[PDB]
Amino acid sequence: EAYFRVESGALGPEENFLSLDDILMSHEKLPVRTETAMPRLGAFFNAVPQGSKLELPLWLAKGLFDNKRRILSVELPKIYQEGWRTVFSADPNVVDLHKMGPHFYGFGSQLLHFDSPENADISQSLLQTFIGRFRRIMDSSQNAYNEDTSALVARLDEMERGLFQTGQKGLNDFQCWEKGQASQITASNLVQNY
Amino acid sequence: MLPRSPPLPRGNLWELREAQRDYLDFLDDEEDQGIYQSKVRELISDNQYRLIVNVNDLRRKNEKRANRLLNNAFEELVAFQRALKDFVASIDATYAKQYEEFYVGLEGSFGSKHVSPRTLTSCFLSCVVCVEGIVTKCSLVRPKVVRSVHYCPATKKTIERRYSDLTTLVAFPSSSVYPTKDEENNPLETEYGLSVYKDHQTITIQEMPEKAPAGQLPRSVDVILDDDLVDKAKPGDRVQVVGTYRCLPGKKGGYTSGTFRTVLIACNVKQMSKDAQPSFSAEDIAKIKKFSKTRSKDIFDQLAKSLAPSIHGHDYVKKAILCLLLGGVERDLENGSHIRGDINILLIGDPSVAKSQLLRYVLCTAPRAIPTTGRGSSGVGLTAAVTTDQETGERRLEAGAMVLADRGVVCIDEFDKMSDMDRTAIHEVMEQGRVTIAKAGIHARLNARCSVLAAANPVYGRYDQYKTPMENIGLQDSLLSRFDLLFIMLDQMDPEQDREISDHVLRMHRYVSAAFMKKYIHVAKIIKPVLTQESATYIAEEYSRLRSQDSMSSDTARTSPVTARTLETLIRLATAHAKARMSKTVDLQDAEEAVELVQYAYFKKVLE
Amino acid sequence: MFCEKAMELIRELHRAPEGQLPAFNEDGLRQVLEEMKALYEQNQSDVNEAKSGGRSDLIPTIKFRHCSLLRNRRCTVAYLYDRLLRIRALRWEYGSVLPNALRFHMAAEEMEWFNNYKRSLATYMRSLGGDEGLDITQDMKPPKSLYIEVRCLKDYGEFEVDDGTSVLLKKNSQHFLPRWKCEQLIRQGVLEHILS
Amino acid sequence: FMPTILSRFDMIFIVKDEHNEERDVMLAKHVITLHVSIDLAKLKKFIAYCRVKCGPRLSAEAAEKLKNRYIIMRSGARQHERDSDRRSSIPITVRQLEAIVRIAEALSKMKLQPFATEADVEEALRLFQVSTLDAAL
DNA sequence: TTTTTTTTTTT
Ligand SMILES: Nc1ncnc2c1ncn2[C@@H]1O[C@H](COP(=O)(O)OP(=O)(O)O)[C@@H](O)[C@H]1O
Repeated sequence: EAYFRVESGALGPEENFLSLDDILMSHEKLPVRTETAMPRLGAFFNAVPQGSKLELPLWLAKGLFDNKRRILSVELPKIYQEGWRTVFSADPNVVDLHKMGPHFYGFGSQLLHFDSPENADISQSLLQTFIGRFRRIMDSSQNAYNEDTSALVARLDEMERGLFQTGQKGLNDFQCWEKGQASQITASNLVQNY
Repeated sequence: MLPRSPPLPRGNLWELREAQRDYLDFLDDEEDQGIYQSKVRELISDNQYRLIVNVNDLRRKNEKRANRLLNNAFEELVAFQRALKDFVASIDATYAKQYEEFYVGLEGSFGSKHVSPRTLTSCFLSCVVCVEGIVTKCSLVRPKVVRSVHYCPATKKTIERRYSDLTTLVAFPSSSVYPTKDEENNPLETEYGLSVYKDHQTITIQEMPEKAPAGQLPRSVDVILDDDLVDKAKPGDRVQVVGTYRCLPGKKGGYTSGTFRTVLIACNVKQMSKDAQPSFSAEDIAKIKKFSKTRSKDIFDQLAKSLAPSIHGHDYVKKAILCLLLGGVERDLENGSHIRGDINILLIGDPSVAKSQLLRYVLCTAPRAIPTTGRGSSGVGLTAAVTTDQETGERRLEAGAMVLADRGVVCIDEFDKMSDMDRTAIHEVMEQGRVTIAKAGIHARLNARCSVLAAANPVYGRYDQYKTPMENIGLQDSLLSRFDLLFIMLDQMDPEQDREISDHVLRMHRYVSAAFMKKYIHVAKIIKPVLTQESATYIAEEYSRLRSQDSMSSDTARTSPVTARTLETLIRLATAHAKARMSKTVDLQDAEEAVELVQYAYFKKVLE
Repeated sequence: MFCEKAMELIRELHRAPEGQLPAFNEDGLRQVLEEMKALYEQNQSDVNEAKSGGRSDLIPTIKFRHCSLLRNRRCTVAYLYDRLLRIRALRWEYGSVLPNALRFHMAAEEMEWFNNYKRSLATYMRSLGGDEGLDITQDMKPPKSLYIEVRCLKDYGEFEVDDGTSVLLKKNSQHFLPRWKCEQLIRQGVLEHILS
Repeated sequence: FMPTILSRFDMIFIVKDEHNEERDVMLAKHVITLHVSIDLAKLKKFIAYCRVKCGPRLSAEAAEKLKNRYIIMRSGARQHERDSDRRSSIPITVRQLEAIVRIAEALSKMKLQPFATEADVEEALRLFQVSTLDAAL
């Protein structure tokens, strides 16, 4: 109630520095093709050729990128390719955005700092998927009371679980006021140890 | 894993007037990129009834119609197939009359419709669905009338009649009375040549085994194929039918039970598994014609080195197994004779020399390979056995192992734990190439042109290196002639070899291209080289030197007898060595590549 | 790639999203400072070596190492900063003094941060009003009535009433006290508000 | 029992029966343990997560450990079988070597340790020196 | 969709 973690800026211009969600977000891998040799460090993948397909975290490919593609170029995973961008248009209420994740909107908004050609078509997928999956999170979260919700929440990602936990915290708080139950003073964080 | 599209989305790169006038506008397709005007013409040049559509396009073009088509499939598919005949008459009206009616399949990505026969509830009635699963039966293809043409011999007129049943998209039950006197005065007579019939089948999809909750008997569903979709599915497949869902009522005696039977009126079929590798790229064929030209000296050896890297030693055996994977050339003379074009390999040796490994690799490399053991295989269960049916009760001939694997490979491990009465059932199917059965009420001859790869443990448990090669093998000299290559994988206890063997296996436990031999041999198989008189006089000499005992050696025993049957195994190994080079003419460098193999595989040495 | 050790500091705090202070990790922290030093020197070598022979083709091998320390900096300040949030809560929820099931999980320098924060807070609080300001720590829920009925749950030496009129607190013995005093103890676990 | 169906395994334990009267005190104990009538209920749910999260392989040093153990295991079987050859025996085979490797994997999976080392190879080899000498006798 | 009798293939 007073532990206010630093929130995630993974949807705006640039992720926050201290947010433990973005730190684990950017760690996810991404495919690149190198433009030069990689001397003195070919141990991991001593030198590495130019024109080689490698898998690197996102944070690494932040500074190793330039406009001229001096060191390496990037190509998007298939989840954001043209293939799946039609699937997410058929009916977005069917996809398991936890397997295709578990950071869909967080990752996809950082792949816009690579000035690829099809950006005007990724920032339209996300917008049209989130709008598609809305009337199923506005209604399965404000209307699921004293139920086992661990199956209404099995196909969501970190940007959506944060909302499914705000619908419930406002349902279970009006239903606790209606029953004269939110008058008793209780232990706040000690019942967490118990 | 959820199949939310017939095209696997991961790696695809490597009144009723509005509907009819919107479908036509969609089928124009000219002004944006001409995607369908490139397909209507394409099918007219192939004489097809139906064309496959992508609903993914209908969405981008018009969302309202794309939604109204996945929820009222009948009234929309009777308007699609009308405004398709309309658009084919707008190209070639002469063609637009050859066929009674056109059809239109579907494919793409339906939102929640991708269901299994287990999830197909009764909220999908009259809605395009896309069912996946295994076919587990078929029906007998039968005609079904859709129009008659009658004739009056008295009045010289000609009346017609249009038919319709509950398996249409319009569903009016017409009676098949076949009018014989429309007006009581004149008599009629049907004309079958001018009427119109169509085909009709009925298959049964069943839920996939590894998707069932395993507690029950997995659910099923009934499909009604039609109009040249008919034979597109055999029992044991993995199909993705895309068809409307329908309930068909009935009444026995003016009193109907509410219970109905629901079927799926298919309008497309897709085999999910890709079961061939002919789709080589032009870049691939370019690579192939490069590699086949680079060096003609060392391409066979270079091919065989890369065969099974997971195994150390046994270069000769890999060479011969490659020769197997290629094959010879089956000559059939003019009078009707026939000479086989396959190679049958036998491997004997002490335990743990990677024999089973070579077998399990040859299984996966070649297409159409069948495995078999030496005790889980009877002499009749290998070739063909007589049985009956449960529905009809009349006998038939169930095909054994070595008849399913036609034009393929059969891998028999522990070929020695097979009783004497069971080997004998092979002597006809290993050389003559076809099985003959004369049982009680069955007289048949099945084609079984295949090739045998067999592995046998020697007698005495281990190969006593002192007795002789003939006493270590139990096979009689009649079966030993069929197998044209006998490899004694002798195991030796010198300390050196074990060192590198351990190095190799341990490196393997710390983890030419692999997926290129597939295409390369699938291509070089078809070539049919022809002998030349420069080598044909060299083989006709190496054989007559093999057949003479004196020229062999002393202190050297014979593993198998040299007959006039090893002569045309020389010829087979040769024209299978000039198939890697894609050469098309065998030369003296071939008829010498295939003689040392023999010189090594035939004669063994005895110690004391 | 790199940074497989720092990412074992974070992937542990991310498993406790309730706000419960886990045991400090001096081990992994030392283990990542060591890698920082190692890469630092092994890169500075070739840095000054690219001015002593002209190996400018090593410029990539600088960034791949220059940035790959910034990471190990982020993932060691965030962890060190996150744990400074889950601590300040223990001043708004438990109280001014903590039981040693907590003061045993904080690293020995976080106690100094605490005793600084607590003291600055108690300084600010007394500054609001004329007479010893207003203790804003209490009063977390709107007041409903003027007296409350509590019921003890553990032993507690001798609770005080302002007028010097103490009250013993045996187990399972309920009083009727002004809620102006019982708030401190209800919110910890000693008493209990029964007559809701 | 053929030397081949026997060799289809990798570990032979000739179980022994003790009839000692202190062993018989253990038996008298076990009597009433039935006359009256780390937990499995969590051991199973531990294995269910251990099997599915570890990807162990061998490290470079275990390789040269096993090579020199196995070569010297082979190197004497010759002079063993060339003279006595008592119509039956059991020598080492590469299948048994692969068994050793897949045993070391299962040992180093107890610890979620993604890389095995000399920490357990020698004790596994001694366990096997028991298990092969059993079938030798 | 059951017994009983008789012939032939199969484990
Ligand atoms: N020369 C070799 N190269 C690679 N692996 C080998 C070799 N010899 C034995 N092995 C390994 O030892 C085991 C031998 O089993 P296998 O040879 O298939 O038994 P059998 O010879 O009775 O069929 C296999 O797992 C194989 O990987």
